[PDB]
Amino acid sequence: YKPEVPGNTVDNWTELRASWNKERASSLGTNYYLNVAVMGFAYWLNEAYYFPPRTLYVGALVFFALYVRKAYFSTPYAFKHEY
Amino acid sequence: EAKQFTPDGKYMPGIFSKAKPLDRSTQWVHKNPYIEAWYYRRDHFENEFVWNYRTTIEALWFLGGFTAAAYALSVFAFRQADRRSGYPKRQILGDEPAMVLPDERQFY
Amino acid sequence: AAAAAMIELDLCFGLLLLILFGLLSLRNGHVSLAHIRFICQCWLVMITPLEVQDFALCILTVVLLQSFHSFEALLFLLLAYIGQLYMMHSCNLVSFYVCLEAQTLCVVVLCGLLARGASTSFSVEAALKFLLLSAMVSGMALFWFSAMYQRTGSLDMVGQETFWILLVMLFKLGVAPMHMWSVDLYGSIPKSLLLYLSTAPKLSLFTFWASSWHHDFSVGVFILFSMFIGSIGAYGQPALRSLFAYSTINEIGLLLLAVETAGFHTLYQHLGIYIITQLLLWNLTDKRLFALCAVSLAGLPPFAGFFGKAWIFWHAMSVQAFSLLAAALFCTLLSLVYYLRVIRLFWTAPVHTAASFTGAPNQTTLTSACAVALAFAPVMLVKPFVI
Amino acid sequence: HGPAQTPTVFDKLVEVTVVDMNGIRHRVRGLQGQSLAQALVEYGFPDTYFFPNMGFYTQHIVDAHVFVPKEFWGKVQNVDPESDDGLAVKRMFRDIVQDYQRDTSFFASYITLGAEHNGMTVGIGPIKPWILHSEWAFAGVHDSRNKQFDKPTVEIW
Amino acid sequence: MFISVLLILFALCVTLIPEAHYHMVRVWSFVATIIPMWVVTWMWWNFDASGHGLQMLVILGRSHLAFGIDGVALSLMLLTTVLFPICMMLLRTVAGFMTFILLEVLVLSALCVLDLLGFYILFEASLILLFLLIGRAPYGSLEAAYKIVLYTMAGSLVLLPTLFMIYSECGTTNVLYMTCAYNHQTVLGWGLLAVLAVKIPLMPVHLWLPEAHVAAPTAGSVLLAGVLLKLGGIGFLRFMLPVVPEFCVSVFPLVSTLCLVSFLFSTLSTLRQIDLKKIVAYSSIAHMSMVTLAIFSQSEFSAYSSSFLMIAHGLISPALFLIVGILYDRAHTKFILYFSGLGASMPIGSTLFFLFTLGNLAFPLFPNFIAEVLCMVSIFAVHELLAYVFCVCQVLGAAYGFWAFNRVVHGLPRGPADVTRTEFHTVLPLLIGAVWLGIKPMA
Amino acid sequence: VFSGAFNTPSSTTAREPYAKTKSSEAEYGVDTPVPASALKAADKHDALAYAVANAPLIGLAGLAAGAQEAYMTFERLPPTLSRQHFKQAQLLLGIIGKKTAYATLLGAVFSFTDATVENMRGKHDMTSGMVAGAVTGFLFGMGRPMPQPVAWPLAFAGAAVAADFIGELMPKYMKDYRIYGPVVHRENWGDPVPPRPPILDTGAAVRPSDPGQFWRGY
Ligand SMILES: CCCCCCCCCCCCCCCCCC(=O)O[C@@H](COC(=O)CCCCCCCCCCCCCCC)COP(=O)(O)OCC[N+](C)(C)C
Repeated sequence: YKPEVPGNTVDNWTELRASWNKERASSLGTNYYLNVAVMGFAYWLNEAYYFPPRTLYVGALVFFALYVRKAYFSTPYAFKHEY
Repeated sequence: EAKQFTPDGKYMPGIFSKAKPLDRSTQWVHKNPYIEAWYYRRDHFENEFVWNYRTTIEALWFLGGFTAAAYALSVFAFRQADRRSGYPKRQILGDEPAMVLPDERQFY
Repeated sequence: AAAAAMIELDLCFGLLLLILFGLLSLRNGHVSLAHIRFICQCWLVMITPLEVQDFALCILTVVLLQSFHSFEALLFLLLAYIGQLYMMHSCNLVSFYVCLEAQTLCVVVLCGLLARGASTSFSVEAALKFLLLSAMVSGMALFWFSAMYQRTGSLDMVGQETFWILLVMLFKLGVAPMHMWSVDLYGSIPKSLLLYLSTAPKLSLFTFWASSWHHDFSVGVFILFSMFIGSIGAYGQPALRSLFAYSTINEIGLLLLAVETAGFHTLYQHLGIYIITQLLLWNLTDKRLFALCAVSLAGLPPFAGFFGKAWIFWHAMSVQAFSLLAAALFCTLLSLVYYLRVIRLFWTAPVHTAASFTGAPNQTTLTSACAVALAFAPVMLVKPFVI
Repeated sequence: HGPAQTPTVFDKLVEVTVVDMNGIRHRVRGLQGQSLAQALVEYGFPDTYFFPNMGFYTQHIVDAHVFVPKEFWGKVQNVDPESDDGLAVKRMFRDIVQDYQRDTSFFASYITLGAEHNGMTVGIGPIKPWILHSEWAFAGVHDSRNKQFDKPTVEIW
Repeated sequence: MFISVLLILFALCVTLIPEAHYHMVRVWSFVATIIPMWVVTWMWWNFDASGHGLQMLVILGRSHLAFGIDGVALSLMLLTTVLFPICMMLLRTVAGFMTFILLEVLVLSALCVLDLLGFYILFEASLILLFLLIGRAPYGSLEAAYKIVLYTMAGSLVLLPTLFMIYSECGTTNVLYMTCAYNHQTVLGWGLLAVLAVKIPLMPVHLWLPEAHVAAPTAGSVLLAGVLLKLGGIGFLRFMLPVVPEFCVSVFPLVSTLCLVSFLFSTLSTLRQIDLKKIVAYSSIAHMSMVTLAIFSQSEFSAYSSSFLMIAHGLISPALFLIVGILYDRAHTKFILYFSGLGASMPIGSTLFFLFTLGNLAFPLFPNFIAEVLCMVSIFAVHELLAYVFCVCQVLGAAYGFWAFNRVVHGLPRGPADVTRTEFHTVLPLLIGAVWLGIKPMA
Repeated sequence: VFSGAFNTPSSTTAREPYAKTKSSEAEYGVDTPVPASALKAADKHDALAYAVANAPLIGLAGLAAGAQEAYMTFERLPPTLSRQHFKQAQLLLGIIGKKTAYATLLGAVFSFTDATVENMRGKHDMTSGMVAGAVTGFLFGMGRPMPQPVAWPLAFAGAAVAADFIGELMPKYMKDYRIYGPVVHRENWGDPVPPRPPILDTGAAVRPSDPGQFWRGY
């Protein structure tokens, strides 16, 4: 016995193709912007190490809850001709 | 009507022989497709869990309910044992500083 | 009197003679240069002082030179070793800057030079990105050194400007979220430079940190970023080069936890075990030993990686760094899954190892078989040894 | 069992017409149960046409970008887009094909040759430059006479 | 110690035998596990029962790894040395022989260690061996292997900083000085509870066992059920109760409710199982819950009764796994719907199945009866209701046991033929041990 | 030591509390001072001032996530959209500002609910953190399908509980922990007394909770 793949093959393969019909950007922009963000604004966290631990833990959970994943990322703005 | 042994012992494999040799797989079961499907489904039944009304209600009243009943019974038994042994109130986890561990040099 | 500086004059004279010998050997059309490599190793031994860390770097670079074959690559590695050695003795930001920049230029040129086949343009691309990202970090170092020099009037490394110099040092170790230059380098550059990049500069920079650095700040958020990003990235990336890049980010997060809680003895023990594992990893031809690297990078108990992780955990628990320790334990639980993926790939598979045809028959079985005996080092690791 | 026909290779033969990227039509013979990427490799196509299947535990499988007509769309095997195999196909579409993608774009290892493929015409699609490691990459230009079939091993490391 | 080095080096010589000599490979690997059984029997001969609690001590300098013998460790070591040659009779490759030889070295050294860091090093060095044993490529299950390895790693990683906390607190991980120093018992108690509540299957960290104990081969199932669960019990008896006793009193309502709900819910789940190996696999959780509550009662002779239940389980449940393994080996299924009338077709196998069914349900003339009576004496002496919960739920164990036996043994005769000489001699030492320990266990 | 009859450490206890152990010849702590912003941020007597002191840090997390999402959206913009600089600026600043405001709102709600339950109950314990987590997570989980309006209060309350246990209760319980010198309540064992606690140059996330644990600095 083997389980059946759910769905239709044409519809599943169109789902697999979606949002990838675009040339991928080079990674130099992401890396340069990350380095600029760290070298310019990471000193804002110097006093944060002394803040109460409930605040630090809730802030860490908030950063995890609002994080957007870089892999498999897509925007509807990539395929529209006006804002 | 196979011959897998010589007259003086000496097992023969019968790889090229016409007659079907009796071996380890001789009594393997003929699989019923629906039985195999049902056992496969029961093997992967965690894909069928859903937070509907009945699941939530039964997980509250039976699982959480009997877990709370067993915790209450355990605390009841602990307190009654400490009272019937001559002890004062004793410190369980989260119960303020009190007596734990009676002294053997003491008469209670 | 210059009589206390004969080792420096010996360094310069040896370079002057080695260039001329390499020129004379190439005028004969010699297609191999093992004599040049032996003279380079002799020069490495002759310029190194009598400290533990200096000789650890020296013996490491002598072993590394057996994977390099051209004259120019050997020259670039020697001039990168000069920066790596003299950074450990740097007591200012002048010498710090020059040693770091010499190392960066040597690495960039070697990444350009040694690529071959269809992967040539990918290696050149990743070298260009690394050079551009390195230039602005070097500018940040110079700018904040100028700020410190104006404020204090001297060359002391004190005050608020040391926070940016610390960020420069964290960039050079590939600490997340400034980690993506190393991730780019791992995907395209050949295995010998990847072996060089994961061992020697980390030793040099951590020895400078142990010897002459104090800051009034913390590195805890970069510990969290490195450990979580490295573990999740290595869990999610199917290419093996990216797996090992992200697992390296996780390991540098553990080394930063050892730095942050003081106690550099656990740092040095874990770094040494990691360097020996790296020497095994990038010189493997039999794929069954890839599983030994997996069980000794997952921290599994009888092998030496367990001991290297476990003194870091012990000293962190000693000074009560509870939250960073809990994050480290969670990421250690995550790391086991992809090291098991490694074991599934290369241990539970049929064995095929191709023979050599043009001589040099399995040329680094000595080093790989010697480094696999990290199952016998744990008897010495349990004692008070590294302190 | 009686006087029925002896099994021949011609009973299991599948013929596919393949148009390469220069427009040259090719006759490709395969066997039932063999994937399409394997038949393309054994025909003698160059190694620049092929790339690793980018899943976990399957990078030793070579794969190619093929254009499949609408009649044979339903004979490509089904992949769940939520599973890990779906994320493998998504990674391949994201990184290898990019803006060469069409509505007929598939991958050749997901086509298992049977009698329903007999007479099907496919075309080889273009791909972007990629790298797996130093010993397996593609610079972007299909200028090489080296066949994929002549490689003794497919190396993940 | 010198003997142990010689036994290890003799065992490791199986790899150097050329594979074309099949008879020699079989005989060498079987003798390599026979010899430690003789040595542990001799250690039982050498033991002075009116002497000190710790005998035959050896300590290896400043490397941790200190060893000693008490009664619980000695009984468990005897059981392991019995169980390993039976595992050798159920394997066919040198890879299997070497995995079980390395497992025997690690189990035997872990059972008698007196150092907490030594216990940590010796026990979970078996993790990768268990992963490869359970997730073997054609007939195993990688999901089960991932589950058992990840649960064990999670518990061990909780323990490791607390181990190092007491080590920095007093200066040693030796249990004789850890029990005599002042330590922060709540933290270390939580770490030790975290490892040993995964090793002993205690709810909620118990889901690895139904997958792993079924996906394993028959030898792996014999080892995992009869031996490796009891390392949690000997962890309780050797390390946690002597070193953190204040915690062990304060956690008693929580450990008590965990044991009660594990017993009841695992017994209720066993009734709906449709796989014979899954039926045998669930039943072990309730027995270990009774073991854990008897250990934690600390009331009359709690170490004695709990060790005796560990031995009775370690004798009876591997035999049930052996009978299920015979059925699977010669019928290629473990499914109840494919088996009926096994009394007419395997009379000897069905008789052995019935006797071990009665033993698993703690009927008299089996060591489980004496074990459960003494465990309930230890539980009763704290309170009568904690004993009543286990007493009134005896119908629920007998329901699944007799339902499984009656479904597979009676009815229309279909299924494989009766046992061979080899299968009978795999079963036979467990039966002799059960008859002795259930009729005249002591003198 | 080990018998089947009983467990002797389960009934061999001290009859009196102990005196404080002398660990070093100098018994004064050395540490760097805390900045005044964090000293003010610890005060809970004014619930509004507590929320005002704590919420900008929790808003920094949303700022970081929003800046990430804004750059990842900017990179995918086609040239016909990217060259319109006012529209591009308002789109990216909208993404960043929405994330920052949502994080600041969740942080202010958590801090105000925490200090309100603190002042209402008259004591400091773990109940205020659990209630504040339940309120904040219910605010996050509103309007979503249904595992989520229960799952998110549980996650935020669990973050509060982990914060209490790891950052507050365990350091308080182990204030008398010593790694050096005499073993605490075992001074008869004879371990020597050093002249001072050990000097460690630790980072700002690892600071001594007691004056006798170690001396921090250089
Ligand atoms: C915590 C006490 C240990 C008890 C554990 C339970 C043992 C299970 C079986 C009960 C048998 C009782 C045997 C009593 C006499 C034997 C010698 C003896 O005294 O026992 C030893 C230890 O006993 C053993 O090791 C018993 C071995 C039992 C294991 C049997 C199972 C293995 C056999 C498997 C089947 C083999 C069949 C092979 C034939 C084909 C020490 O225990 P204590 O008397 O409590 O020690 C005294 C304490 N102190 C020194 C401090 C004064």
